[PDB]
Amino acid sequence: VEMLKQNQYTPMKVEEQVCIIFAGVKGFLDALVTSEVLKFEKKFLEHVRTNHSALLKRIRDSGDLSEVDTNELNTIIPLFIQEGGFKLKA
Amino acid sequence: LQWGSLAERPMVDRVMSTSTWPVPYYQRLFKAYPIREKKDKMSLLLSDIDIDDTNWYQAKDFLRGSFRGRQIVDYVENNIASNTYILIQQDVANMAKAYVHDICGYIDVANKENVRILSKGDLI
Amino acid sequence: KENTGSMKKPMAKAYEHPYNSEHHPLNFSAVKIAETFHDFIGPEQVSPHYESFA
Amino acid sequence: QAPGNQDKILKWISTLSNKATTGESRSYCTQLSSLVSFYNKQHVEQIPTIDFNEWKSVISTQGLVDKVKENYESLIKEQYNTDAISKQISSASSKALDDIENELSFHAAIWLNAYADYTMFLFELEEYNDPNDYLMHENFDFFRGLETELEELTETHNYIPGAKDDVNLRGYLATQFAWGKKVISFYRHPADDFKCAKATKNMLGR
Amino acid sequence: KRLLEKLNTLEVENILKRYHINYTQALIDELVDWKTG
Amino acid sequence: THFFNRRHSSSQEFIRFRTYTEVLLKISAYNDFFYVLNNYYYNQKLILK
Amino acid sequence: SRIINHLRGDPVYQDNTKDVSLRGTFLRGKYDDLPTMIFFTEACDLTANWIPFFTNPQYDILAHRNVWLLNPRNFGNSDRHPSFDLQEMSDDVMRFMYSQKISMATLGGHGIGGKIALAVGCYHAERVTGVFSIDSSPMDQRYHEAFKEFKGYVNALTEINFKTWSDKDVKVFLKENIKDPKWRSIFTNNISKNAKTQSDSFNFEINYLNHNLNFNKADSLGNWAVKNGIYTGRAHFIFPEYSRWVHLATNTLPMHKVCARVKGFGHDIFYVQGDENPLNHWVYDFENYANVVASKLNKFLHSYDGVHALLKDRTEIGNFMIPDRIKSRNDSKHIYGDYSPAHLHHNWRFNHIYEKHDELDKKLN
Amino acid sequence: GYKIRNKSIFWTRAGWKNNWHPKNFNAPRPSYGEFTMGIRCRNDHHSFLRYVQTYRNMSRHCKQYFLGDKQLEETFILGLRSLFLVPYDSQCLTDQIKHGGERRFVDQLDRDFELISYNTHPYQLFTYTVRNEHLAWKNEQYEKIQKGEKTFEQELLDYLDEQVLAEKAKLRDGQNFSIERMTEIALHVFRKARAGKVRPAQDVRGPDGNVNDFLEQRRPFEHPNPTGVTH
Amino acid sequence: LTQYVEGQIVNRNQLTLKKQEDIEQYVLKLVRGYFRTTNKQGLNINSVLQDHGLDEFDSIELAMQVEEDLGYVISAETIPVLNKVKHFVNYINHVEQFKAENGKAPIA
Ligand SMILES: CCCCCCCCCCCCCCCCCC(=O)OC[C@H](COP(=O)([O-])OCC(O)COP(=O)([O-])OC[C@@H](COC(=O)CCCCCCCCCCCCCCCCC)OC(=O)CCCCCCCCCCCCCCCCC)OC(=O)CCCCCCCCCCCCCCCCC
Ligand SMILES: CCCCCCCCCCCCCCCCCC(=O)OC[C@H](COP(=O)([O-])OCC[N+](C)(C)C)OC(=O)CCCCCCCCCCCCCCCCC
Repeated sequence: VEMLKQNQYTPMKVEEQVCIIFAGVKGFLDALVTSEVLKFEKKFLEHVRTNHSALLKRIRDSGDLSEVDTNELNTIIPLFIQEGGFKLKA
Repeated sequence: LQWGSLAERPMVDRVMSTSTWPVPYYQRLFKAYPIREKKDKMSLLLSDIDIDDTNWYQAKDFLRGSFRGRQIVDYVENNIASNTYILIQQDVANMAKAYVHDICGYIDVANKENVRILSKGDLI
Repeated sequence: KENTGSMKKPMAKAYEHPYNSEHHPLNFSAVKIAETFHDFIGPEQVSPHYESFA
Repeated sequence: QAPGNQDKILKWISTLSNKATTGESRSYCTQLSSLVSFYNKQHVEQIPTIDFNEWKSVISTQGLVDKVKENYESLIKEQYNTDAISKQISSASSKALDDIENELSFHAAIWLNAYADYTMFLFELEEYNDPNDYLMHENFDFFRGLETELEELTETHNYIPGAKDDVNLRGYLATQFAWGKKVISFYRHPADDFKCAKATKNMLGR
Repeated sequence: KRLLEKLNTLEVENILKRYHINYTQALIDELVDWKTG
Repeated sequence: THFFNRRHSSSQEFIRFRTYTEVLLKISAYNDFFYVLNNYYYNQKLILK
Repeated sequence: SRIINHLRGDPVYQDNTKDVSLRGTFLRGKYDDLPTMIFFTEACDLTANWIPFFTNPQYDILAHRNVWLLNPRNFGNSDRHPSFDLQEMSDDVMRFMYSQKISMATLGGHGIGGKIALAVGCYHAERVTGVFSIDSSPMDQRYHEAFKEFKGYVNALTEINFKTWSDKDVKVFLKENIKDPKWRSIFTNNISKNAKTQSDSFNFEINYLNHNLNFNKADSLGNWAVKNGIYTGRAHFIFPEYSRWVHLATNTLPMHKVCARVKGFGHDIFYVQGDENPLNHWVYDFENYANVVASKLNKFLHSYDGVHALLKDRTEIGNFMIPDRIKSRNDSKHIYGDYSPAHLHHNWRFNHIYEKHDELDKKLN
Repeated sequence: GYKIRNKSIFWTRAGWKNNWHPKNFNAPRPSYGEFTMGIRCRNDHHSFLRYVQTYRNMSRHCKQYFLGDKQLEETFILGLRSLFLVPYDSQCLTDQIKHGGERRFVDQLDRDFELISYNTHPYQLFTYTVRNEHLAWKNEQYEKIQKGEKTFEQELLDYLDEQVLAEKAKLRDGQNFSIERMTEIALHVFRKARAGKVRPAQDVRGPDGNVNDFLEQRRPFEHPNPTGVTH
Repeated sequence: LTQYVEGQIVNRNQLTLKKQEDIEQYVLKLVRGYFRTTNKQGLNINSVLQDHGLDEFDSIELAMQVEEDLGYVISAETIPVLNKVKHFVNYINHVEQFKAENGKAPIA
């Protein structure tokens, strides 16, 4: 619920949504506090666009989430949450 | 000098004997020790002793036998803030600091090159 | 650089006690008495035979 | 280049981070990880080719399309000089790195000396077999130093067995069924006598 | 739990058991696929 | 008692501390193999990596 | 691949007990020239189960000797013959050693295998350097409860008819008739399907074996006959503290009764500290039992095996002189005195190491 | 291999593993001033300073016979501290000893010093013997180096450095030349070198590479068995 | 007045400081000379010897060395209070003042 919220005049790209929506169902968002989930979305997407640029290209061109992307994505989402400064106490 | 074959072991381990009938009845009670000499063999008391001061004192003795080792000793005993020479690593704090302070220093190297290449001429 | 290393001259000898020897040890223990004892009774008398003497 | 060139770099950082326990160490590990990802970020945008002839033909200002081409090509020739940077980073690394380069070396030399102690013991132990079939003075020669310790006890008249041993296991084995089960007190000498005596208003010092 | 307890009462499988190594179902699948593949 | 305790009384849940004799033997009674092993480990790992 | 090399063959039923060939796995040693070890597995038990024991870096047994994990007759891939006479089964090993060009070998065994190993030293001692027996003793075990179960299971296995019985009918038969988990697993893996899936059968001869056990007479494997004699060489025995096969109370005396050089408990006979568990017979499964067996095995191979009787250890080779009996040498002008006995190379017969070193010795002079 | 099975092995009437205050009938009891006329006791508060001066003496009186050997003075200090640190690091609760562990240990060290003042303490005679054997081996190395000759220790180091190169030139699949692998290579050389001392290397065969040495041998005519009969 | 040094008899020399700057330098040179001292360059006038790998028994060896270099006779009651570099500097001054006023060495 906190993830689906969106501000006004702020559309999101389809590929970016897949990443955020993915982290939610997998349960990784359960670690950080709810009030920090909305800002985590912005920071996570920005972190991906800079460092993980090839990942976004495959999801865009092929339009499918391959297993290689799942392992990479499944590994960075728990990692990033520990990297950024968030309230890890659920 | 001669070393033989690395693969082969000493001939003692390879040389064997076999028994036959009749057999001597006598059972050896003790090992013969006619001459009391056990030189060049280290004591077996030095078996399960934990780390202590003798480890860093003997380390310096062997390090001082090398050129690179003499530098380590002099630098460690003078330029390391430690309350003891028994160094025990249980965290990588001191190790990460030295890496971020070094790998980061080499940042801006590419942006510096871009300045020269881009300041060379104006596309227009 | 390592091959160019050298070795310092060590001391010639340490102190030699004028009243301790290997045969006449100054201090006492049961270890030296054991050596003198087994020299008296001699080493194990190993028999090469297939049956006992008795 | 793009694929597999960063797999090894991830194992090094993972082990480095797993060893971190204190929060301060975890923080510097995060900083280090960012720098690695920053330097290792891949750039793939399909640099497009420019066909100045096509633009020159359709429409363009006289002298412009040609001026852009000759000037564009000049900068394309300029490229990074990887050779120069490769040498400086290899000769001298840094100050802080030298501090731990020499610290971790002495640290390892301390624990390599202990590894050699344990190794050489198991090496000498191959010549030791059947402790129960050695003579008294031959066993003491394997464990060189016990005779010296045994002499010190005798010369100081510490002839109470196990007095200077913190764990007199031999004394516990001999008293498993003893009346008034007790072991000798630590560092007890057969000559020390701490007996006291007092006189009170009552008899027998009571 | 009740129905499970009530119901309670392969070459790669044997070779690994000889080495007394704990093997997961996933590992068994890859080894079988590795041979066939 | 001295022979048995000095060879069988140590345990892993406690620290065994070095004695005077064990200090002199390690530092001033080491053999050639011990001297070679330490320098062998030092040169390979600390110098030649 | 290289370290593991098991010769492949088909069992052949033999009318003559001398035309019997043994087959098994060979484990190559780390070093070029090492003496060989021949190890016999428990009856009806797989040789493969012992491979991780002999190929463990922690133990490092191959650093000492090359290992032949060999199957006795009527077991595994070796030839088949109804007789189980230890003298006949011992001659089989001597032919194997000849065909494989082995002058003399170290013998080992587990359980009944230990008996077979010790029997070879009793009948062929001049070509056996030592014996290492694990949870066995040279004793009549016909009336031990552990043996009866094994004797009982083998009899139940005679009821199954693979032609008519289906795969499921077999699995149900084993679980109900065989309670011991290990024996059950051992027997299952011994079942094999011949080429062309003609039918399934046991790798071991179930008929010849059951008759040996069911008859329960001197030729039975549980029995140790006085005919086997005495073993003159080095022997080391290792068995669990609480073992159904070897009871510490009285089952140690047969060792002294059969092995002349056995000194006794603590020197050549040891027990592994352990709890009461019927599975302790299989030491290779439990690390605690195995680590002790391996250490004792490496000590036997390194210092005691292939060492002259009157010498304590291998350390005494070349420095301890044995007394000589008078009028024991052909030379009449011989001054009798103490001598160090000759210890020969492990395969001096099938090599020319003596002829080669004799030449090198002349070049010195 | 073998563990003590009796769970009550470390039991005493005073508690578990109590070697500081064994239970005895005449137990310590308090004293009251108002009711105490006179007392005879030897306990005092002088053990601390006696623990300090005893160290200074045992150190200074042992250095008289070290001949200025700095490496020996520093080694002896480490050994002297191990002797004074026993009460501070032992499992025994030295602060709960029957009648004062401080006085007990100080009086014990005084008996060691008395022997040290006469240069008759077995630790002293053991240090002299150990050191002389060490310097004889170091001087042997020096005499061989001044002649440009190679020491037996350097020959091993060079032989081990080249073996590492041979073993890692074939270790391409992996690249972790563990300390375990480096060790077994050195031990294998040591075992062959150890056996070489008693049986030196005559030919290309190497140290202890002759089978004929292990054939039947006899004592020389000039050195027969002096201790027993031969036949 | 002679002592063995690496097997050779050498005449021992005694020092007379009588100046504050010379004392601070001697103690540091003394403490830096001890093989147990850590962070020898991090050692200053306000350095706690405990922070440099030194215990009560090491302060004795240091005091024993002060007697060798200066000729003092330090009592056992004074040694256990020397736990900082500042302490050696002030004790050395107190001894020089005592001998300059009382004309004799302090009670040993
Ligand atoms: C003018 C003419 C006059 C002179 C004529 C010339 C005649 C001279 C006579 C010389 C004869 C030849 C000498 C040969 C050697 C000595 C004799 C001998 O048997 O040695 C082999 C005999 C064992 O033979 P072995 O096969 O070579 O040993 C194999 C195993 O190692 C052994 O141990 P194991 O357990 O592994 O194996 C089995 C073991 C099992 O049996 C035993 O081991 C025996 C157990 C004894 C030890 C138990 C503890 C007691 C000893 C404690 C020590 C106390 C004495 C020292 C303390 C005081 C200090 C002096 O041995 C046996 O098989 C049975 C024992 C032999 C048969 C019984 C013999 C009994 C008498 C022997 C002792 C003498 C007692 C004093 C009598 C003299 C009276 C003044 O050695 C001994 O056991 C001890 C020998 C000591 C004998 C001293 C007396 C010498 C005089 C001999 C005369 C004949 C005896 C007269 C006594 C008659 C009483 C009935
Ligand atoms: C032949 C060679 C010569 C041999 C010489 C003598 C060998 C002596 C062997 C050692 C045993 C000595 C006995 C000491 C008593 C030990 C038992 C004990 O402490 O009591 C605890 C006992 C037993 O406690 P317990 O708990 O340990 O055992 C209980 C026993 N069960 C389990 C059966 C209930 O309890 C007490 O507290 C009783 C206290 C009174 C003890 C009486 C001691 C009298 C002797 C002391 C004076 C001797 C000095 C002589 C000096 C002569 C000078 C010239």
